[PDB]
Amino acid sequence: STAQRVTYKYYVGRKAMFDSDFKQAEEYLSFAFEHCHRSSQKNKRMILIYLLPVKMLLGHMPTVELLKKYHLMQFAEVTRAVSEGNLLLLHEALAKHEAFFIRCGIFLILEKLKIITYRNLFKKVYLLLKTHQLSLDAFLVALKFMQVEDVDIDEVQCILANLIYMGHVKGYISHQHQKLVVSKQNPFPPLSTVC
Amino acid sequence: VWEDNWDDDNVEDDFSNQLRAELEKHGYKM
Repeated sequence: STAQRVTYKYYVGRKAMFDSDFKQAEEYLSFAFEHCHRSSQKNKRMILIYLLPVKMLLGHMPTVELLKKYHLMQFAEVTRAVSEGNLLLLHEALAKHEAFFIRCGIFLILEKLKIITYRNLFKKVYLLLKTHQLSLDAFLVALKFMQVEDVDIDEVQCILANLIYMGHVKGYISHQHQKLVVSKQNPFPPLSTVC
Repeated sequence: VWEDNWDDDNVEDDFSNQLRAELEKHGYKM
């Protein structure tokens, strides 16, 4: 059946998502979404609930129209926050709908949005200062502005080290000058290429 | 349905402006 291939893809898509294979989760869940019978909106919506965070982790943000169309406006402020690098808004938006997200089974996956939100925040700092040697204290200012409690220079280094290790940021920390030295060629790769 | 253009190199939005003010407030300008 087409209904059974759709159900199969739905579940292996969820498996992949929970194993942090987001490219594969995207393949399976996209397929399920697209081949789901146009008539069953309830089915399409359930799939979208999983496909959404997976898309977002790969740098594809949903339109507010999509979210309206399937009554998933719970994702709207989260999407806006992630897109901006607005950690403070992300935290609030996640809390506001904590129960829904948990009942959807995607709460922990949504937590992974903090990683790319950090990435987006730091990219904005780079775009605003327009230099390839960025003082670590500038990132600290951004994180204080986002009200990360107790944050200090050591924490900025730890966050940057994780982003560099994962491939989100192309550069290295020079401790003599407390600078982040980033590549002159596009130091913030598209999120779909970091996977 | 899906947007990628959010991740261009444009900083004309409200949040960007607020962060720009905060940075300048601490001594950081381009």
